[PDB]
Amino acid sequence: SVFSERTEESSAVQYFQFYGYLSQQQNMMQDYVRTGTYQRAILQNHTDFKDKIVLDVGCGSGILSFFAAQAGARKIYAVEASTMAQHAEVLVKSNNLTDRIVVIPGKVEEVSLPEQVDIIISEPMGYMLFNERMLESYLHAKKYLKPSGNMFPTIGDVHLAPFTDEQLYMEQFTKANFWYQPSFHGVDLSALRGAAVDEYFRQPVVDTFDIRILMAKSVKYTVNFLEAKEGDLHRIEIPFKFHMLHSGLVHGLAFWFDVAFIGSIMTVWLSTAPTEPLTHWYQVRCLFQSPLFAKAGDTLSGTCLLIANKRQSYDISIVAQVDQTGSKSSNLLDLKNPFFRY
Amino acid sequence: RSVFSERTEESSAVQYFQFYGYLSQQQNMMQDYVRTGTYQRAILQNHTDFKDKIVLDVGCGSGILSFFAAQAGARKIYAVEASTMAQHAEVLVKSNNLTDRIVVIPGKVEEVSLPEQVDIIISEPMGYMLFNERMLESYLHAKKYLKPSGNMFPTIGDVHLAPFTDEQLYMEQFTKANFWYQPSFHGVDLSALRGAAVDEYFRQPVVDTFDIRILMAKSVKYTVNFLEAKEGDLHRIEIPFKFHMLHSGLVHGLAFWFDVAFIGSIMTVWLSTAPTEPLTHWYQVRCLFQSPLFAKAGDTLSGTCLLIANKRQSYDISIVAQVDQTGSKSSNLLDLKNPFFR
Amino acid sequence: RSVFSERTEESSAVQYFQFYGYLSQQQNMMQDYVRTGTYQRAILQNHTDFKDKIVLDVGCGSGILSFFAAQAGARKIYAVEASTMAQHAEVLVKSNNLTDRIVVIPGKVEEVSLPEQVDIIISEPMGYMLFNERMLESYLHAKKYLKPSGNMFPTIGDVHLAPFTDEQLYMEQFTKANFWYQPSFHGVDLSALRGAAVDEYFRQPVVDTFDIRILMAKSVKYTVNFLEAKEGDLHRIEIPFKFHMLHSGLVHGLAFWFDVAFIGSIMTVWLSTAPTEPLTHWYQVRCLFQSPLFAKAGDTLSGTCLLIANKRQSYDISIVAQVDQTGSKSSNLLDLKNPFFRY
Amino acid sequence: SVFSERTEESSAVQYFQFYGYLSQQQNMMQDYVRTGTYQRAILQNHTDFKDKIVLDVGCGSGILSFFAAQAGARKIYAVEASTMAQHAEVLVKSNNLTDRIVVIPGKVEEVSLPEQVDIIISEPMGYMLFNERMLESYLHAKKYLKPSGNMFPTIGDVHLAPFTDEQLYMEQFTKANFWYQPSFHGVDLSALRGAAVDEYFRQPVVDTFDIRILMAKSVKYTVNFLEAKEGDLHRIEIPFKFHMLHSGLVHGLAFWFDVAFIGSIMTVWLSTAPTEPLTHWYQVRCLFQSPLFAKAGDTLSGTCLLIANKRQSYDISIVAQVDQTGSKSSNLLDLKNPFFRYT
Ligand SMILES: NC(=[NH2+])NC/C=C/[C@H]1O[C@@H](n2cnc3c(N)ncnc32)[C@H](O)[C@@H]1O
Ligand SMILES: NC(=[NH2+])NC/C=C/[C@H]1O[C@@H](n2cnc3c(N)ncnc32)[C@H](O)[C@@H]1O
Ligand SMILES: NC(=[NH2+])NC/C=C/[C@H]1O[C@@H](n2cnc3c(N)ncnc32)[C@H](O)[C@@H]1O
Ligand SMILES: NC(=[NH2+])NC/C=C/[C@H]1O[C@@H](n2cnc3c(N)ncnc32)[C@H](O)[C@@H]1O
Repeated sequence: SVFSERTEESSAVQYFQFYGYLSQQQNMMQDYVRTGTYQRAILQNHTDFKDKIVLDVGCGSGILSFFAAQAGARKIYAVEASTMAQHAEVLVKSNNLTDRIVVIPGKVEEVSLPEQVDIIISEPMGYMLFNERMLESYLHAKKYLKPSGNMFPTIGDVHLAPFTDEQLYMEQFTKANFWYQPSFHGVDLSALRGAAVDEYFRQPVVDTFDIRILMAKSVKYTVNFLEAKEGDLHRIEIPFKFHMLHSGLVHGLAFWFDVAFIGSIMTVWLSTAPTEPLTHWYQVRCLFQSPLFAKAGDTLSGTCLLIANKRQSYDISIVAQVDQTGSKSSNLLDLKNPFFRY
Repeated sequence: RSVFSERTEESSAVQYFQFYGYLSQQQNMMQDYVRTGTYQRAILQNHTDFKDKIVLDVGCGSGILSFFAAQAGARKIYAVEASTMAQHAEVLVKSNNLTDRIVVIPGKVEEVSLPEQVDIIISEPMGYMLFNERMLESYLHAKKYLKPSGNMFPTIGDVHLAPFTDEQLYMEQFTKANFWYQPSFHGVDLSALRGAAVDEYFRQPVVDTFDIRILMAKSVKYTVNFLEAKEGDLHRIEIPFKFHMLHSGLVHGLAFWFDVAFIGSIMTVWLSTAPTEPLTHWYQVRCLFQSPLFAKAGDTLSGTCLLIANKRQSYDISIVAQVDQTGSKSSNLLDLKNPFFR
Repeated sequence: RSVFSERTEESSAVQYFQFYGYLSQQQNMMQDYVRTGTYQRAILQNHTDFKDKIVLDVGCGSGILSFFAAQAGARKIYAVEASTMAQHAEVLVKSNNLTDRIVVIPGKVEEVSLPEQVDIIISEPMGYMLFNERMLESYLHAKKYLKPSGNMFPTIGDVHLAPFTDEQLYMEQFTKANFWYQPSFHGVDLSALRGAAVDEYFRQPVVDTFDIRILMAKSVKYTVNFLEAKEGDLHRIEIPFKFHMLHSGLVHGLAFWFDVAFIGSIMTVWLSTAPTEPLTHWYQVRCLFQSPLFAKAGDTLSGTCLLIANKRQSYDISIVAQVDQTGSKSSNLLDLKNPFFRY
Repeated sequence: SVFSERTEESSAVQYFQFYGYLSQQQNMMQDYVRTGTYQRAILQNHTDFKDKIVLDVGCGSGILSFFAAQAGARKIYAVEASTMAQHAEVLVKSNNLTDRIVVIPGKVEEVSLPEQVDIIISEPMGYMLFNERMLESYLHAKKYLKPSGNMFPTIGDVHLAPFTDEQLYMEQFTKANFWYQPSFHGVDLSALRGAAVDEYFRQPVVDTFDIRILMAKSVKYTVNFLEAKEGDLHRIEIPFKFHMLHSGLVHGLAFWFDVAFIGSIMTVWLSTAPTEPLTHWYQVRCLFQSPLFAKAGDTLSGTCLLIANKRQSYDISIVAQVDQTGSKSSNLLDLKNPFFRYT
């Protein structure tokens, strides 16, 4: 299958084992912003669901399928690959919706669905929007979508902005310098200090932060899920030119994302921005190997290149330059193994 | 086909050795001064057991125990390590000018070849609750390389079990599970899954420390003699217990910790993770009952802790305990692989 | 075949009036100084409403309110009381030399025969949550004796309710029910009764006081006008509510208190059992949801509190609450007759 | 029936409503001395149960029936008059014992049993042993007992002893002196002081105490359940001669009880004495209206007469005199309404 060809078995096993836990479902459900916004987008756009056929991709415990039922869908196909599909079935039964919701256990790339649907709903977003590569499964499912169908979410915007955080930058070295001693219990560890530094720097930092560390308005990269093909997510080249609003040292790029549900009655936004209430997605920061000085009014130009890998994630390649000075830096990070700093 | 691969799912092995490839993890273990300081003391205080001897270090990591063996005068130390850390260990060997005494052998101890038999084996095979990671079997397996009258550091492992009271912890885990009692979460009835939730939430061993005054009886000791034990002895571990209750009250579960002894020629050195001792990175482990038991002082609490090794490098744990005088009985199942760090 | 006996189980009445035959209970009520002092202020500051008037004291107990009416100048006071406390009332009337003004008439106000119509009715008909004991219906029934131009003290009653958060209270009640989850209590599996236990423990309204900071919205007010209301109006009491949540968090239930006003000719005197006021022997009352509701500040919490009168001189309470934006809904049935005294 | 003939309906309705609560079952079950001693008595005398027919009188949630089953009984008829019988039935089913335990809802004086039984088990003891008058129901059940039959408990011993407790005595007047004031909000209450005193003294005091307040070795009155008849419990006369071990003022009599399960293997005792761990029965004290001075070596003689009433309890009459001085005191108390003093 398309899933198998693009995913290492070892990664897939652990991934779906992780989502087999009710505790992870509770963590997602207890995010009020997430759950409430999904509910609001579906119910306030009830004409997009009433008497429609719906496909729910990666339904987990089934919550979005229930919301689609509340809005009056005629039939909902709920697809889930983890063992959570068992529990979703229990809820479908216990909520007396077996006549309207059918749970299909398996990967959406592999299951057989009988008919074309009117709308696909899903929560495919990971860290930095793209982590887990579930957006590809979501787009792959469009093989079941009628030509005039819709997607909830309809678009996703990843946002990038330069930040200054001297303490975050220094912290890497404080930790790595553990290795810089000539006699740790009689052992000279200093030869590994460089390796330790590199290792810390390859890890995106998952946590939140004061918006006052941001030095420029974000750059936006938009994926239109109604137009995109799944192949469009294998390589994501995000050019940027930031107009510096503040003068200082730039230590890296901060990432967050929004998605929009564009229905017939209204458009509803779900944002993970640092200006908004915190979510279980937090935000993500990637450090440069060296900070860049930029005056207010300078331009910081470069690219963020995301290269998908077989571990259901991305390698992040970042290059940045201060145009007015020519000062340049970069980093290459592994999104599969972020550092949870929060 | 090897002993390791036959008892281990590839998926589990991949993530396991990936985890131990990280220098940040080596640092976390090394910075446990109780652990590191006690190992050095055990080896240097028993320098005669190493002086001009051939040594095997099982799962050497960055090699710190090999370096202790070298300080103690070992003629030759074979340092076996299956993760990519083995290459970092070789870098330290070279930078400490010990190429003449420490020889890194990359790979699994169940699969590599050694040129000769050794006089003593050293390792840190202890995981959480002693047995997690199933490294003790690799440790015992390496005895195929041990000369008939060879030694092992550590020489023995003591598992301690004792009943505890902690209503706060118990209701902490009950509060989490009650989420799945909701009859209308955003209009959805979750109550059918309440049973599954409690089961899942109570399968988690609780990792943290506690005040010794929560213990309700003197501990029971289960000893593993690593000189005598065979690998197969650890596939199914049945630990009987009979506690003489010292205080009346609710027993919410069993607390676990372990000691290991290094029985050398000069002296015996103990490494303890007991709640009476300085805290280590192993902390202590508590297994909750789904329903507490009441016992009065002078009563006896009897039963079995059953550990079945699984193919995920861990154990499925079965605890059954009853108050002998009343027949009040509790029985819980735990997944040692996935604890709750508190 | 009186109105009282028609709406009341004999077993309930016997115990009810036996309870109120105890002097120790009269002492408890009288020693509530907010209560006794406010009643005296309402009556004496409005003395013109009593001076040379005919008074009916409904459920007079030891007679304290009748003595206040006599202090205010009442020409004649009929003090009706159905418990054996009527006899102690008579003793106090004689020892206080008020035999020419206070006339104890033993019996139920629904069954006695009064010699004439009265200018004003006085009583303390309020139980826990205001409505417990169904004494308000006896109070209203007594209006058959009230002149058209007549007054009632208290004149109106305001029920207040507001959502609260209190995880510790919620946890206390579940810790109690956890007992019936045991799969082997002395070798017996109890767990089949765990549902029944939770229902029973959460049926208990909680009587005690609390910090006003646990309240998550402005209270809603339900007003009963005693001059206007009819007995039949209290058989089914439906209180709709819509709260504008001022704080985010889990709502564990609704808190209840009441105010009564004495609307006299000279001034209105208020007696409040609100948690912002000095504690009374009424305290405050909290009804727990079996499952808490989450709401954010700005959301609205709407639903109904429905009280259905029963033949044990109390009400069967049903509360349904729903977060309007999410449809998160919770309900509970409470037995007002038998509260949990937590104080 | 025999039950309805000796019990007022109003009392019976409240009584069985009370025992309908799972919270009350939980309360009794959590008394470990109580629950544990019954289990011990039954299990350690397994030969009185193994393959036998059993009747459990007032089984409540059914716990004693399950112990009889654990001891190997062939068949247990469990009789319970409250709605708790519905919960017992649930437990029998969920515990897979429907083949061995038959729940029979109803009063034991009114149900029919299909066969005679080898042994009757019950927990009929109330405060001061006799409160609730369930011992009569227990004795009544002997119409179903075979001539060899045994009874668990087999005998009941009521103990009584004189005590001194100056502070408990003075407490009564401290409370009653509320009424001794000439202007409570303008009202002279003093005429009711005597009635208030009398009311406090008619209440037996339920709590525990230090054994050092006892002034003499207890006197024991024994009910043998194998021999006693129902009628024997309608009038209980307990004579006493106390030989005073200490000099001081005697403020009343203290009561507690033991029961023995006299089985074929051994006799097990359940005691509520102040020398033993506390139970939910506590101990009971009945004050004298006036204390009696006795010297060490003096004799305190008199009678404790218990007279059954139709409220499922007893009127208590105690008369005592000091033989060497002729000094005399008495009291009349109402066991149905004790003062719970324990803190
Ligand atoms: N936080 C998040 N929302 N993370 C992403 C959400 C992942 C959810 O979707 C499921 N899922 C992921 N890929 C799938 C596929 N190919 N077919 C079917 N179900 C799939 C996961 O098991 C989980 O329940
Ligand atoms: N807390 C701890 N001390 N945990 C255990 C420590 C295990 C260490 O030994 C290595 N290891 C585990 N199993 C092995 C095997 N079969 N052959 C070779 N190396 C192995 C791990 O990669 C890690 O460095
Ligand atoms: N705490 C309180 N204020 N409780 C309410 C007040 C109850 C008082 O009024 C009496 N009472 C109740 N219903 C009555 C009726 N139908 N006729 C005559 N007297 C009656 C009670 O015996 C008690 O003295
Ligand atoms: N703490 C205690 N041991 N209290 C006494 C125990 C009383 C128990 O016996 C029941 N009971 C009382 N009289 C009964 C009768 N005549 N027939 C059947 N069941 C009856 C009560 O409902 C309660 O469950």
